[PDB]
Amino acid sequence: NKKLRGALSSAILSEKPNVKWEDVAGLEGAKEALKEAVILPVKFPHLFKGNRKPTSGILLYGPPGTGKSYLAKAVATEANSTFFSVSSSDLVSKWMGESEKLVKQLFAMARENKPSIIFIDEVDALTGTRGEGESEASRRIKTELLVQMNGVGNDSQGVLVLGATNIPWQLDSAIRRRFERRIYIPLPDLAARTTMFEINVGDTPCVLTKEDYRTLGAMTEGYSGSDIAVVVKDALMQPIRKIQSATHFKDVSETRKLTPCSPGDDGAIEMSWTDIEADELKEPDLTIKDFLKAIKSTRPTVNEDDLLKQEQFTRDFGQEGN
Amino acid sequence: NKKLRGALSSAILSEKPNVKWEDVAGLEGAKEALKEAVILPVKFPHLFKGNRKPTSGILLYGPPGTGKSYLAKAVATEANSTFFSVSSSDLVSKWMGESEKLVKQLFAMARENKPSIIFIDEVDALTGTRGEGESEASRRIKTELLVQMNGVGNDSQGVLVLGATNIPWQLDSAIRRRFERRIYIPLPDLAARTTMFEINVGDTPCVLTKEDYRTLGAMTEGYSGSDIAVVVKDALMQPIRKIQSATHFKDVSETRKLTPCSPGDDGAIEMSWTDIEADELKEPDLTIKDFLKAIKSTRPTVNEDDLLKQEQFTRDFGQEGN
Amino acid sequence: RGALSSAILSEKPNVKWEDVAGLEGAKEALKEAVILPVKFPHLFKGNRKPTSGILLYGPPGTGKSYLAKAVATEANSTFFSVSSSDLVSKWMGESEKLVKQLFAMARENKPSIIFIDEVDALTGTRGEGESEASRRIKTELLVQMNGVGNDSQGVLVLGATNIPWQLDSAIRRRFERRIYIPLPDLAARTTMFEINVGDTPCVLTKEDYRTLGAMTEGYSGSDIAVVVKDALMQPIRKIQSATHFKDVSETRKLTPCSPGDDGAIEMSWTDIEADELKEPDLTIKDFLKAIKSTRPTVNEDDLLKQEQFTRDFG
Amino acid sequence: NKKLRGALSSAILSEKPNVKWEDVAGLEGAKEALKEAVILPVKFPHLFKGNRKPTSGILLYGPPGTGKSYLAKAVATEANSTFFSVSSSDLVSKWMGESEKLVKQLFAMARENKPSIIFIDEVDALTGTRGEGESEASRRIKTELLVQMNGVGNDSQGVLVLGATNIPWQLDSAIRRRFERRIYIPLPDLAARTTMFEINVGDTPCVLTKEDYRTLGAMTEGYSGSDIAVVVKDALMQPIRKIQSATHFKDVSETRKLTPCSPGDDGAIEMSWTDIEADELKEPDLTIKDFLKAIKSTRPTVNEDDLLKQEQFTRDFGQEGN
Amino acid sequence: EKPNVKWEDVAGLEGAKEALKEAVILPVKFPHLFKGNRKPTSGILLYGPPGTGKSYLAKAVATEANSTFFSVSSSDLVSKWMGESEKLVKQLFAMARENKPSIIFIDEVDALTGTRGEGESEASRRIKTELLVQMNGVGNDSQGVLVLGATNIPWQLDSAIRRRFERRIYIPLPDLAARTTMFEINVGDTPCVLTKEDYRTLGAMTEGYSGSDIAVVVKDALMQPIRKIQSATHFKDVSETRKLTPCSPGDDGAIEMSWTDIEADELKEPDLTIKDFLKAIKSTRPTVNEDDLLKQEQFTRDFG
Amino acid sequence: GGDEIVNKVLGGXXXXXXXX
Ligand SMILES: Nc1ncnc2c1ncn2[C@@H]1O[C@H](COP(=O)(O)OP(=O)(O)O)[C@@H](O)[C@H]1O
Ligand SMILES: Nc1ncnc2c1ncn2[C@@H]1O[C@H](COP(=O)(O)OP(=O)(O)O)[C@@H](O)[C@H]1O
Ligand SMILES: Nc1ncnc2c1ncn2[C@@H]1O[C@H](COP(=O)(O)OP(=O)(O)O)[C@@H](O)[C@H]1O
Ligand SMILES: Nc1ncnc2c1ncn2[C@@H]1O[C@H](COP(=O)(O)OP(=O)(O)O)[C@@H](O)[C@H]1O
Ligand SMILES: Nc1ncnc2c1ncn2[C@@H]1O[C@H](COP(=O)(O)OP(=O)(O)O)[C@@H](O)[C@H]1O
Ligand code: BEF
Ligand code: BEF
Ligand code: BEF
Ligand SMILES: [Mg+2]
Ligand SMILES: [Mg+2]
Ligand SMILES: [Mg+2]
Ligand SMILES: [Mg+2]
Repeated sequence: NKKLRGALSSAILSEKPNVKWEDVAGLEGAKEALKEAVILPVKFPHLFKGNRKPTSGILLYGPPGTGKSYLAKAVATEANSTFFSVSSSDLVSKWMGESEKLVKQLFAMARENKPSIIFIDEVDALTGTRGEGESEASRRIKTELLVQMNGVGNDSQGVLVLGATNIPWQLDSAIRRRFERRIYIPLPDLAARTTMFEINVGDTPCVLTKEDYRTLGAMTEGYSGSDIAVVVKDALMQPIRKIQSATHFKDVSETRKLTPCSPGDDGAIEMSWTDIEADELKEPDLTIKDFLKAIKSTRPTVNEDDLLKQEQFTRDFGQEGN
Repeated sequence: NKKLRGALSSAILSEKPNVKWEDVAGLEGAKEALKEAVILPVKFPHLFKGNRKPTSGILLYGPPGTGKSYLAKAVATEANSTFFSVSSSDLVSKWMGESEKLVKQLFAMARENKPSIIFIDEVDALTGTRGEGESEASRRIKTELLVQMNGVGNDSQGVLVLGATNIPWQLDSAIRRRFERRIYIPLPDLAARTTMFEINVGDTPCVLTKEDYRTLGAMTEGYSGSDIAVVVKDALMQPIRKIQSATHFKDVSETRKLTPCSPGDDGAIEMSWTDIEADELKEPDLTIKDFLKAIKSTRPTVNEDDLLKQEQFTRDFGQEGN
Repeated sequence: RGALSSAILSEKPNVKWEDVAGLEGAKEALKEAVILPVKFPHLFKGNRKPTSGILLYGPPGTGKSYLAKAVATEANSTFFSVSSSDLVSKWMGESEKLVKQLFAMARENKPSIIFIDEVDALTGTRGEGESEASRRIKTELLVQMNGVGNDSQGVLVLGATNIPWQLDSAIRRRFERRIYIPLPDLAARTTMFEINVGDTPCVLTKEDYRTLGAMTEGYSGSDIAVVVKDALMQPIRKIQSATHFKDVSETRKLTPCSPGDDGAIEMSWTDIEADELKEPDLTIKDFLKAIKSTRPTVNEDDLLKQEQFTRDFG
Repeated sequence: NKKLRGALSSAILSEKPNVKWEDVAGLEGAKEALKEAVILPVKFPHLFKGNRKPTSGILLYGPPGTGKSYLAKAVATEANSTFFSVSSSDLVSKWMGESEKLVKQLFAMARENKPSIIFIDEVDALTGTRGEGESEASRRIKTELLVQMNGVGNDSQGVLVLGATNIPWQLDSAIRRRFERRIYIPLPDLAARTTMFEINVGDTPCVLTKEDYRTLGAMTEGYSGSDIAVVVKDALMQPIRKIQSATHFKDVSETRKLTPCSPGDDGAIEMSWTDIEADELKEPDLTIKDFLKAIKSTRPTVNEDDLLKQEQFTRDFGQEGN
Repeated sequence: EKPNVKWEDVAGLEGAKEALKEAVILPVKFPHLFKGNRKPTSGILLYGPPGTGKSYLAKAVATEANSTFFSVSSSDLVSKWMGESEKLVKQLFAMARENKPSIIFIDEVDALTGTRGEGESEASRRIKTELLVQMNGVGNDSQGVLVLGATNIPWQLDSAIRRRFERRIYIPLPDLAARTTMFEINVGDTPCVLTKEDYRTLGAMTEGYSGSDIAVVVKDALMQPIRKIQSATHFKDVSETRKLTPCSPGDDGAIEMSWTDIEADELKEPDLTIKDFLKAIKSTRPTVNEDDLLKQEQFTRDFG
Repeated sequence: GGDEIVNKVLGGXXXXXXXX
């Protein structure tokens, strides 16, 4: 009992990753559902009494790289609860009949520290429809999860089981019954892409305007959030490449801030950037040409049949999460 | 020898979940079989004398989320006897021989505290037809389960072995021989769905009538009991979204019982609901539109192939549970 | 040591030889093997040696443990009903010491008889199983089943197995007598219904028992027992359907009748005290309803695998 | 704890194999990307402050024998950081639930020694798109990798997951999303062939010139770097074959610098190389004939349809290394 | 593990013999040569039809190199546990680099893997990739350790494995002088009346056979005199203190008896002749197919 | 000896009882 608790004490994250609700762009239905099921019972507990009960499990599914773990980070930031983040390495053990007591002690600690939120990333690994998997450990861990979620002699009140998987049709039917709200996280639209561009650029000194952001959001068709993050990263990395290829420097304006230009200009001090010491550099401003170069350089990730399978699972057993 | 009983004493629940026979919507044959299994041998002991013996095992099976754990809770509430709620985490041990000594001590405690009820949820985890699974755990646990169920020198008289599983065809043939009552719990019909809506709505002030509940039960075609519970939960949470995403409140009829309405009325005061303190709260009552929106949002979970597998199992070795 | 005080039973469950319906060859083989070395001890000496190993197999729920209970009743001998729970320990070496002291106590308590239910729990065919708790226990049972010269007088090992093809070939060859327990035939079905009804009052005749046994096509003993249990429980359900009670004849013995009769006292059933409820009698319709309700618990794959096993090792 | 660290301590290499950036021919874009992503956060950490972050994973794919592991050796040489060289035999274990703990301990050991590089060679052997492979190994190892790369409560800052594969189209979509830069390593051109010849000739005495190397690089079109290395080794072993397969010898000119000759010359002494002692052997000089004989002797290994599949994957989700 | 087969005990295979001879003898005898860019061969593939002296040549290199040897097979590096059939290869290369320089002999490399096409994908990919990383890798620095691979089917290998193997040497069918030399080394020190022209006619007759076939027909021709000694009656006392020799039933003093009453060290064993070898070659049939030679021709044609 | 602890392995299960 105490050894399992000492092994599971490294699962409660005490880092609190600073991702707020305004950092996530789009996904209004998932935002509203997570907002009620996290904020409302711990802020206004007098409403949920009698016939009204909060949501006991939310499943987030979709294509890879859409913001499921980002929404989980936002929940862990704005939850003000003991956020439990487990995976398939904290529950599975080597001994016989010791992987089930781990899940039992995990849910016991979650009930002892209520209100608590359990986030199981990649639930598809633990639950495999119990058809032909490895019998003892697989079927026992599936039945132990099914017992500890609702069961008979448990009465899980106050806890929340968040799921985040990329392939949801490999989930067990009883586990899909336990996840009472299947929220589909789709590829973002134009306003969400423009908001992600404005968030990822942020406080960087740049000459980009609303029309430039609108043209970028219209240009990145079919892209995802990680693709937008890496094209913003490449567009931010490109001024350092211009500083690397910066023959014929030009000191413009305070305390000798050097700036590259065309070869041969006013004050064309032809040197390199190696001998220039720090705390005096001036990087060039960001234009739309660097972002167009990053868009032409970096390709999208997801294809157009996995989206068909996700839409098929949504129209079969899920709801639209905007 | 006493540490085994100290570990097994945590399987006897004492919380008594208040689920009565009127809470269960439908399943009259299963309720009558459970009544003649548990209520009769304690209330009328002068009938089961001689060659007349009570039932010594009942297997509840069906689609996921139909009410097997709910009938187990109702039996634990209205049984007035000792209720054993064990699983795969309370029988499998790390050592050698303890995995069978725990089952032997469990059945010894059940025979010492007669009349007692053993409820094993998800019996398919322990009984895996002993053809390909793990040799030690599978063979020893299954043979000890058979010996403790009937055996030769045990004489299990007065105990009841309840079992609830979603996969009845993956049971061992000897275990299926032991379970002398195969009761199929199906998806609820129209009258069961209407009574389940009447139970789950409760004493919430609504404008719904019996014809409205009948149209709701006719609308939910193929839903399960958990699906009815979550559409009731969504329709009950709908006035919270109505009082959240609306302005221009209006005092109706009482210390300012203000209610959201259309923008522009006799006193459409534009303010926020967060500034409104408690007990001056007049939320809008439930209608059929909120339940129609909950039906349109939430999708059924159970497919139409597992129903064919359960139908094949009924026509092979099963009764009907109405 | 003293932990083997639960392997022997002192209850002696009253199951006589007449209660076991059918199984005449297995019954007479067990009868001679448990009686004739005690009846005529001069008959077994030297060449004409008694049976030292009896194995029973077949479909699940056919009467193997029932025949073991009948042997323990009508044997007048020390019954060692032990399984794999009292043979394996947490330590090393004690799993062999348990079998050693078990056979020592069985030899000290001669004449005795050892019944191992579900012998396949000890024979995992040692593919990649647990070494110290499988292979050493199997070799210890093999060298303690070497009493063809040691235990000529004394112990006798039994065996009941639902799945006998997953058995170790060494102990299969050591078990010299392997009797196949089949599904019961029509005469065994009729006398099993007669035994399971017993002293309960009924209107069922020999033709009714014969057509019941003809209706039960492919049923087993436990299925016949639960059909008899359902037919016994049906008059309690008819009393529970309480409508228009009617007194018959001593000291107000009530009985429910059809709605609308002579003297139909419309009342409840729980308001009346005990020992004055004349219950209805067993017809054939409640038996037919129990037949339509209860399904056969055996399939065809187990039957063809049993046929393959008996045609391979008959 | 101690067992996992004692097993994973052997994955760290401290031998530092001396392969400089000049020892690799061509691959300018891959050289620039690896150069910035390994050099710039170590050399100038003040350039990446806040909004700008370095690359957190680079995939090096292409045909087999193109210099992927050689480029990884160059990074391990001039990285000046901790290098983790893991493979399939160091992560996959025999016990149940041991490989995931090994991956977690590997990333936890790499996070304690920031900055660190993890070179998972042959990622195709550990990623099999989670479609039909082995359930336990596939799902649990890939799930632990996907959680341990970025996750929620990990914060992988200062690590780099270098991956080198030959069949990148058989990788998971989530893993392709994890690897940010998928750099194509194509077949070398004429300039890279001449540069490989100029760095593979070394400092051995030869009469080959710049136009000789240009004609050789024109003749070895359709080959790869391993083929250029083996024809260089074969042309280097051809004078030793001329040493061994010769009977008539000749002593020309300092302290018996003896060489083979034709049968019949000035001092055609017939002896053996076993009779030839040390510090008196002179090898024949190199020419274009030995290199042409080696080129005609060894056949290429790369086919012509997997190049089309690599070009298809490059046009789909790939960069250009050049 | 040390055999006793020198260079002269192998008949034929001149190119493979000289290639292995230089590649395993030139560094260990002349250390003043391999300096700078001169590196020895770090892989040799010996393919061809089965039974053509591949393991015999491997034992010859194991003898004449005077270095440590490792003669594992395909079944030794295949386990049933998950992830245990690669730690064996890692420990193999670790104990090879512990006793450098060393020679590693791996038999049936086509049967070690399954070219990751249709078989077990997890085990096949992990075995193949761990073999490749242990062959070159990054921090594995294999210098002095020679990987000597032999196989019977070379066209079912991987492109990366055939890239890792530097010299793909083909072992062809034996020739006339190779067959006569194999007969001369297989007949041994038995008393024989055979001549060089008899060996030449025998080798002209057995064209298309293999080395194992030549070995078993020599064993048959050596066992046929002691077979005809036992399976005969009506012996004959020829000439010196009861020298008995079998003959036809009915001759000049055909003594009908068995071999039990014949005294020891006086039974005249008949010398083996040409007709025993003719009976052996007329009984024994060739084993190889015809399309495998076309596959070897194609494999040499694009990987010569 | 001491106690005997049951462990679990992987195939492609069993009980490799690694005691203390
Ligand atoms: N919907 C989104 N809103 C805001 N940022 C997003 C969104 N989707 C992706 N991103 C950005 O891209 C990154 C990728 O999202 P992440 O949480 O890693 O997704 P995943 O659940 O696939 O692991 C985020 O950390 C964030 O920086
Ligand atoms: N037949 C039913 N009658 C009443 N409530 C039901 C019924 N089926 C489901 N429910 C409701 O939905 C929940 C899910 O049923 P539950 O007992 O958990 O089923 P299971 O045995 O599949 O786990 C119940 O706890 C109850 O709140
Ligand atoms: N020959 C029989 N005579 C009477 N009842 C029988 C017979 N065979 C089976 N039964 C019934 O079926 C049950 C099966 O026998 P039991 O000893 O409980 O188990 P098993 O046959 O599986 O060892 C008996 O207890 C009895 O109720
Ligand atoms: N561009 C190059 N420059 C120098 N050497 C190269 C180059 N490309 C390939 N090689 C040589 O080819 C061999 C193959 O290298 P490696 O990256 O291990 O191939 P792979 O990883 O595809 O098996 C190396 O030994 C290396 O010396
Ligand atoms: N070319 C050869 N020279 C000498 N002996 C040979 C030759 N070919 C076959 N043999 C003999 O045949 C026997 C069987 O050969 P074997 O080693 O099984 O072939 P492989 O190595 O192809 O498996 C060996 O003992 C060997 O002595
Ligand atoms: F959708 Be992410 F890759 F979890
Ligand atoms: F999900 Be339930 F137990 F059918
Ligand atoms: F055939 Be029984 F279940 F022993
Ligand atoms: Mg995620
Ligand atoms: Mg249930
Ligand atoms: Mg039995
Ligand atoms: Mg490589």
